[PDB]
Amino acid sequence: AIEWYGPDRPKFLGPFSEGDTPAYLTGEFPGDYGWDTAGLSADPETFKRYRELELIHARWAMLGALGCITPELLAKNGIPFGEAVWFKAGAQIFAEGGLNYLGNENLIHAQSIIATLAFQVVVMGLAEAYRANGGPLGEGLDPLHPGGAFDPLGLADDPDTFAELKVKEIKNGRLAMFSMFGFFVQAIVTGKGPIQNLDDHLANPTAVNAFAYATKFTPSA
Amino acid sequence: GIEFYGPNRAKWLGPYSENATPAYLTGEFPGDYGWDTAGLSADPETFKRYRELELIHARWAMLGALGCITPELLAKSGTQFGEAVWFKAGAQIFSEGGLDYLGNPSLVHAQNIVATLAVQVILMGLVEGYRVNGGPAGEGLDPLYPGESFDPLGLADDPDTFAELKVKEIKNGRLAMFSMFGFFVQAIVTGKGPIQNLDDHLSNPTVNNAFAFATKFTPSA
Amino acid sequence: EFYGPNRAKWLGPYSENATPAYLTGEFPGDYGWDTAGLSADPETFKRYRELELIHARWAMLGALGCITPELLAKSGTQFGEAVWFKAGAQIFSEGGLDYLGNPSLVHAQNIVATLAVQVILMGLVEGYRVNGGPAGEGLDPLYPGESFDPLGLADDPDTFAELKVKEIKNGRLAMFSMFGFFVQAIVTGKGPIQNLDDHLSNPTVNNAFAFATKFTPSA
Amino acid sequence: KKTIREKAGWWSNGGNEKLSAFYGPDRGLWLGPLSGTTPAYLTGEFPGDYGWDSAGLSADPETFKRYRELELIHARWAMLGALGCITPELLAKNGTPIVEPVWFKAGAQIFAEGGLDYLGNPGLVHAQSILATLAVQVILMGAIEGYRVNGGPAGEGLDKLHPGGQFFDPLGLAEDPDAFAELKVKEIKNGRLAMFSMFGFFVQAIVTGKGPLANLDEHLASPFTSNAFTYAQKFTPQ
Ligand code: CHL
Ligand code: CHL
Ligand code: CHL
Ligand code: CHL
Ligand code: CLA
Ligand SMILES: CC1=C[C@H](O)CC(C)(C)[C@H]1/C=C/C(C)=C/C=C/C(C)=C/C=C/C=C(C)/C=C/C=C(C)/C=C/C1=C(C)C[C@H](O)CC1(C)C
Ligand SMILES: CC1=C[C@H](O)CC(C)(C)[C@H]1/C=C/C(C)=C/C=C/C(C)=C/C=C/C=C(C)/C=C/C=C(C)/C=C/C1=C(C)C[C@H](O)CC1(C)C
Repeated sequence: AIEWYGPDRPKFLGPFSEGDTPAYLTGEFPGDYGWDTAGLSADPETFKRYRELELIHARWAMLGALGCITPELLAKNGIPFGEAVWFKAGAQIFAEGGLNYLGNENLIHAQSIIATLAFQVVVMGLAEAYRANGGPLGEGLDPLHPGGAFDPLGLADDPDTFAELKVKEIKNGRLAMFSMFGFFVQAIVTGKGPIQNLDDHLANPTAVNAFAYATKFTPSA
Repeated sequence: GIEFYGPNRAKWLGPYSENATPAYLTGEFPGDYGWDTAGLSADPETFKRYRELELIHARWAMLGALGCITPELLAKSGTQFGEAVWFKAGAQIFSEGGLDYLGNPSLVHAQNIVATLAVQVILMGLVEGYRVNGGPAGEGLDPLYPGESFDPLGLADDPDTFAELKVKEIKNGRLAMFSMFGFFVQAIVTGKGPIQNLDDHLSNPTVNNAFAFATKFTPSA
Repeated sequence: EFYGPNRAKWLGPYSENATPAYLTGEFPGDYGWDTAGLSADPETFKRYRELELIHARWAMLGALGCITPELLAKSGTQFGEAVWFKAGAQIFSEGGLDYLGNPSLVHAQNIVATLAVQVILMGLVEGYRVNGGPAGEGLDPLYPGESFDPLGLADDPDTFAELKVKEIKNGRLAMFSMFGFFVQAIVTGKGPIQNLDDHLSNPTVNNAFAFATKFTPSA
Repeated sequence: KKTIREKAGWWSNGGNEKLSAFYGPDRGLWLGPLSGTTPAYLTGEFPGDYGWDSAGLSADPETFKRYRELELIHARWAMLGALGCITPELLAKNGTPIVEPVWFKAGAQIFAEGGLDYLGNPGLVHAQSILATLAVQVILMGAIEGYRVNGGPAGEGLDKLHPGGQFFDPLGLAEDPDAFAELKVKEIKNGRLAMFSMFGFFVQAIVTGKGPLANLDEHLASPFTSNAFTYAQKFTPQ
């Protein structure tokens, strides 16, 4: 069981996964568990673009799953900055003094969403287009894992643990995408923060769960 | 008569469909009307996975349409249920007195939705891992039409009419899938049961059609 | 010692002819005690070895599961009912079966559902003992390995056989202790560490001979 | 391949796989699919072979045939017991005036005033003395149980467990070979069920002290309060 590659590997149905795992999923990629029940990635070009899209979704979801928990995690310590939930965090731009980073007034404290939006558009278009094509840190390399200045700490060498950390990255990333979809729907249905949902679940699990909010979206008409 | 296999068969545009059918839909599979105008199943393994998805969707939608029609018909005939309408039949577990199956308190009397969901997760994971791999009701079998434990009445024998029964299964399954989508959208925009909407459309069909609810989800508010 | 014809035996220095010829020192704890000849046939010997080791491990698990609520009653958590021959009555109480005296940890109410879940898990894990399963497949039915040894202490075969004889000796001592718990629960009526507290209070009166009279018929 | 009426088993002429599930290696076992290593001496040629010799007491074949004898004799005795334990209670709930219809107190009926009324009637048996009853029992049973092992007036050289001559198969159900081999495993399965139920009768009489049909009615009235666990506190050591 100590492998994430080869023909025999950990799979998404466990011991129920011999009749699954078709011929074009061979375990040659980080995170192959034989889950292609829909059959979306038969073509290896389609499979390559889906793997790239999945891994950049993994990176942005690992960024997001921590950036949504840290405002409520510093509201746990008692640092007050406007609002601690993530899905009502943008409106602090439109506050009486603007969105503050850590609440202390000598910090970022920007007020106009349109100017920082334009700055985000230009530098993120430049950075992501350098990610797709190439720029001043590597022109033609892997579209998945460039390295170079992306590994200043030297974890890209010794390629077996590079593959092992690739599987670790895609596993934590898939857990982060699952967590971020759960964050989205806990924001939609409950309307409170996810750490607040954790406090309400730890305070009373048996009556306050998702089935408590099961009758919310019932169409009355 | 009209056939459903071969080079000429029943097609999706009817008589205006001899140029319309794609090349890969040669008609060896049940329910091949040649409707792949978006080209989702041009690869044959994507087509195989989509056939499995369509047939399992078809069987679950047939069960779901029968279960959406059944307690409403029994309520309009004789039987006082807990909540016979299907999109409010879930919250009967929160009716403070149990979930009576046929309305009688001598029946299953369920009060805990977490245990009900948990035994459903256990039994459904077992049965679907049996469906994709094998188990006590057949090990090496067809993943979509196993037989010899799901045909105790022997209707898959004489395979020339087993092909006709495959086409009948996929056609009632596609009609039930369409009807389940109609059940969903009718539940969203009418708030009453499908049989209550049927009684409404049978009372006054000129204004109990869909266009009376056309201004309901208006973009102004 | 502990294996071969020159091993530790059940009579010791007086154990050169009473040991049977078919109890040759290859199996753990073969002290040569078959004074009724019940394991003369090799299939009887193998089945009785299986019964002995399974009874051994069930007895040591039962010994710790019986005495550890008594040691925690010494430690300070009260329990639903610390006494092991009155421990089944926690689920008959009003508050239910709290595990460590915590009402929000187990809080079991239905003894019939406890028995149902217990038999549904235990029949499966006892039938998996016979012919493999998710843990193993076709190993030694007495010493499986490879899924129940996450640390894997069965590497060196000499130390493996040493741990085997240590296990079966602790197991014979454990079935001895559980038989003692059984027959000193029924004659005293107090818990076993509580009987230890009686025997340490005064060692010459709090013996088994204080209660050696109570089972006379007397019409 | 096979049509619907053959799957239901309409035709009892073409049934040759009936003994395949109770004899031979492809038979049902004790833990079902969770019993892989069948004991190699329990090859399934005898009725009731579910591959169960976990304590290993029947490895030797002579001990195995003596245990088969003991099993069938205990099976038939427990079958007669479990029929003869409930039927006084069934006929008392009918309305026939049996004065102590529970089986664990029926032996004390012979110490009453009017002796042992059989069906509650003095026109019946009306046995007074326990001594002459046990004397004619030990004489009759000595004759019968001594005829059992080495033959007698109802068969001499017949089988020690299944004689089946003109006295022990008078109706002639076991004339066919396959029917006899099927009713053998039917007999031993009903006998193991009745042995288990007679052990249940013993333990139920010990820890409850009421009738088995009274126990059935007290479980039918309250299943969840009046189970075996409400009497689990009856042997607590004080
Ligand atoms: C791309 C990631 C991203 C996400 C997920 C959000 C999320 C949100 N922003 Mg937002 N923003 C994001 C980027 C940015 N925002 C802003 C500036 C603001 C402002 C000023 C405000 C918001 C507000 C909001 C919230 C609207 C409340 C609502 O309608 O709840 C319903 C929605 C949910 C509960 C989440 C459901 C998830 C969604 C349906 C699926 C996610 C997939 C997306 C469709 C794809 C993302 C878009 C792509 C193309 C980039 C919403 C949760 C408002 C707010 O917080 O006040 C209430 C607000 O005032 N944002 C900037 C400029 C710096 C961004 C640039 O990166
Ligand atoms: C997967 C199929 C499935 C469907 C279609 C439904 C349907 C529903 N359940 Mg239900 N359930 C389903 C599974 C289960 N439910 C329950 C137990 C409950 C309870 C306790 C309750 C519900 C309630 C509801 C209703 C939510 C009210 C609403 O938002 O209406 C608006 C939406 C619709 C009318 C249509 C929604 C369908 C969706 C948009 C499209 C279909 C996509 C699939 C659902 C996703 C696929 C699922 C996958 C993971 C298998 C909704 C009609 C609530 C209710 O009825 O109370 C009034 C409620 O209290 N369900 C269990 C555990 C036994 C399930 C396990 O399988
Ligand atoms: C050299 C002297 C020596 C002798 C004579 C024995 C003999 C014995 N060893 Mg031992 N050993 C000896 C040295 C050694 N042994 C061992 C290794 C072992 C092991 C591993 C084991 C033994 C065991 C035994 C016992 C087995 C016989 C038995 O069960 O008792 C039968 C006789 C009695 C039970 C009589 C009891 C005395 C008293 C009369 C009881 C009171 C009766 C009640 C009042 C009546 C009950 C009343 C009613 C209500 C029922 C017995 C005490 C076994 C054991 O512990 O079994 C219990 C065992 O497992 N020996 C070693 C290491 C090499 C030794 C070193 O020299
Ligand atoms: C695959 C699942 C499966 C399981 C789990 C079992 C289980 C069993 N079958 Mg089997 N079977 C199974 C499949 C099949 N069986 C059979 C046909 C048969 C037959 C004919 C027989 C069995 C018997 C048995 C038992 C043999 C072992 C035993 O005696 O345990 C004994 C130990 C326990 C049951 C555990 C102890 C009970 C309790 C949980 C613990 C104690 C509780 C108390 C509270 C303790 C307190 C007491 C104190 C006072 C001391 C065992 C219970 C035999 C039997 O019925 O024996 C009783 C038997 O004659 N099976 C068929 C048809 C081919 C099967 C098909 O799949
Ligand atoms: C949008 C994100 C995304 C994308 C593009 C992919 C893409 C891929 N995954 Mg990954 N995966 C994801 C999210 C994603 N996955 C998440 C969140 C999990 C954890 C649950 C996994 C777990 C996972 C495993 C275990 C494996 C893959 C594999 C694969 C490959 C083949 C499967 C396929 O065709 O998927 C195509 C997927 C998409 C086109 C995304 C469609 C998104 C739709 C809208 C989701 C709809 C479902 C539902 C509405 C939302 C979730 C419901 C519920 C689960 C909460 C492919 C590269 C397999 C592989 O080959 O390894 C590399 C494999 O073994 N993935
Ligand atoms: C062909 C083609 C071609 C081209 O190329 C492209 C395109 C266009 C894309 C395509 C198309 C497609 C389509 C049409 C789709 C659709 C689908 C559906 C509708 C499904 C359903 C599906 C559906 C389904 C399954 C359903 C199911 C159901 C169920 C189970 C139910 C259940 C229930 C009931 C009983 C009642 C209760 O009280 C509750 C509940 C729980 C609710
Ligand atoms: C198989 C195996 C295997 C493994 O390996 C091992 C082991 C475990 C060891 C084994 C097991 C075994 C067992 C289970 C046994 C059991 C038995 C029984 C229970 C019997 C009964 C048994 C039972 C019996 C006989 C019973 C009988 C009965 C009789 C006579 C009669 C009675 C009566 C009646 C009518 C009533 C009246 O009023 C009186 C009287 C007189 C009282």
